Amino acid sequence: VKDTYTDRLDDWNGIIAGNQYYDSKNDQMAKLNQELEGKVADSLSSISSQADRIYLWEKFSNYKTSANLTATYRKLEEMAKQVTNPSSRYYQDETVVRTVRDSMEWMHKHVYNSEKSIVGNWWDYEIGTPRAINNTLSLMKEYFSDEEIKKYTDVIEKFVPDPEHFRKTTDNPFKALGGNLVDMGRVKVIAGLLRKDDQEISSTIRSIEQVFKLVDQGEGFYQDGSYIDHTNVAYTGAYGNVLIDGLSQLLPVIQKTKNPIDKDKMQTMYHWIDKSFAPLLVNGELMDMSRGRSISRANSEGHVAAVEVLRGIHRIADMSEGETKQRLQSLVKTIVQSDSYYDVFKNLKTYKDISLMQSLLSDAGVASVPRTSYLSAFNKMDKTAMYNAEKGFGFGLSLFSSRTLNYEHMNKENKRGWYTSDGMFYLYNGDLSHYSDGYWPTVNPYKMPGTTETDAKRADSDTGKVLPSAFVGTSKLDDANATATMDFTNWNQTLTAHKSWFMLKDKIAFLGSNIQNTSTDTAATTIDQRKLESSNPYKVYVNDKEASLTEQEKDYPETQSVFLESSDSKKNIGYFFFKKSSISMSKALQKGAWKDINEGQSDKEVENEFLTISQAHKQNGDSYGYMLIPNVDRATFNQMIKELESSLIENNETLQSVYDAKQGVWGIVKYDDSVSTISNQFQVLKRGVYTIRKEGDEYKIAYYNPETQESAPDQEVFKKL
Repeated sequence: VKDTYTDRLDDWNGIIAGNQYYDSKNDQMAKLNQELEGKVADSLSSISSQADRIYLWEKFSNYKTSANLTATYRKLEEMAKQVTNPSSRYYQDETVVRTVRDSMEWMHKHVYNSEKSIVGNWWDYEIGTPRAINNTLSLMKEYFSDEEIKKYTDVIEKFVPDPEHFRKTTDNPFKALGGNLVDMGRVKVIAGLLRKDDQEISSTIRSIEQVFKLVDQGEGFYQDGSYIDHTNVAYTGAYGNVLIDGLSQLLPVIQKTKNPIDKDKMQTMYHWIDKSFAPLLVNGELMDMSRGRSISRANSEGHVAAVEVLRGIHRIADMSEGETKQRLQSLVKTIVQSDSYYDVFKNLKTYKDISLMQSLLSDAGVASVPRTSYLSAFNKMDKTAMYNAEKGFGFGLSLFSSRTLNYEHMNKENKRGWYTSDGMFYLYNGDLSHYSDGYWPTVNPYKMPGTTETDAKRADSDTGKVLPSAFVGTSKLDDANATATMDFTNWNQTLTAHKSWFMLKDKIAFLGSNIQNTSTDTAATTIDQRKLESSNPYKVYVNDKEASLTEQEKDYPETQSVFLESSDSKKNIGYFFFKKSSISMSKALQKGAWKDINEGQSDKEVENEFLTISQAHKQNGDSYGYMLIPNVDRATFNQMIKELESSLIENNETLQSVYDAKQGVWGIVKYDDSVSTISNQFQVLKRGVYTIRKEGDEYKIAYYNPETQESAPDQEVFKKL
């Protein structure tokens, strides 16, 4: 019968299938459909149409392998989508309808029911299979009796009776938290409706609400926008993804129920979008430092992953109403339009999503202006993201500490991310493809950009750990100026070094001191390992004289600066050394296959050319000091190098500081509570991080103690002279 429940199921259908939105007029939709058509075809031709069939399909015959149960039901779902798409050749095809109805019965009888026990992977019996069944039944609720629907969904309540636990039928049930909670909604909320059971519906939602909180310790979203999962790993870009992407999928339904979700919880979602996600998106790209082991998945590079997030943000905008709706539509649209490298539509798997995007993209009533500058200090996850709207570039600083793991290596994924958190920095510029197109399987992992390491070999079997020090953090003065530090010690404890970064509106200063080494291995810092474009070659200038780099390596003593020039200034990169340094450089072809960094990935050889710039550290107590200036031409780069003449205030074992005369801003890092005098203007008294701007005779002070994670009174840390 047609009631309020079916109303919710039609919305659900609208979100999963959306045959109502169909339009054979964009390769995207016609493709997806053209694909299912084929799939339903070979599925109907390969099915076992016998009276004593021992299974339904030979490719997924052995039902002791749970993956086979899930796959089987998924073909039925694919049949369910087409049989209800007016444009499909199988639209209302009695053979298909009969096939599903009969396939469901057979399965219910001989393979998946309340009588069986989990054999193989619980995930299949509890999430994978139940989903396919809900969507198949929801989609074809017009070809199924209510009585039948209860019958085929009884097994779901068997393996998944409680909206707070998974594996309640195994000898190790666990509490559903964060991400899996969305699956819980996908499995119970839906069957709740299918069964017209208000309690299951209300219970599940009440439980889904667990995730609508902000936290101050452990897994979850933080007030500064950080997001932690798997105990202490920064994960906004993957597990954070599935939370806003999957949840945006359920919300529309939840709200039109008798159990809407509190408005104070919705406003939190909003806080996540503006505080957690937005800042991690640069030029259609989701910054890798937040994606964890996902960087090693060939099918999930930066721009591709950015789409999971945006399509989620869009779902929220679509269901929001006031300004909120509009300001989010602008966010999605300006960001989508800023990505000239990746076709957003290649990663929109549902007709509704594709539809929503094509409408947004062509609505003029939705302003679409390039985003303004911003600087996020995700101190709760040791990462900083900077974006200068003026010159068009992004900056990612990837750290870790006693509160966070340096890198995740599990399930044979990200086998070589040893140093992607040992001070790694990301520069997002004119080349939107830099961190894609085989970057990960071909980049030299022993030389991650910005890190300080020894040439000791690392094992593919290693796993990450936390840092000994709690002294890692960032002080944000404004949206353009900030300072960060990391009391670094290497993975095997044979090297320490004070690493500091000074983000100053249109450039960042890199400082390292107290470099010590107790191993026999040689130590050096990677100034950069940049992935080059064959189309856009670079011309290199060392001390403003052109140089011809080698595959091998040339040493450049008394180096004052290095300039990587492009025919496009948005891709230009310059390096200024406050003190002439001895660096080495090279340019060579690096080959690697995704399998080397991820077992389940392709062994197909990949290759890219890279420009590597390094500085060796031969004696104890060494240091490095350079300013990275992106997006300006050689003449402007050479002028600015004349301006930052005395920008280096100090770089020693207790104090590191850079001064921007142009802005009247100081970036200071103190490792002790000694009295330090800066520019003969003031003194700073306490161990910590400062970012200071002189406003007339005043001084705006941003102070932060990374160990206690709190600020302090100006009197306590600063003194005018």
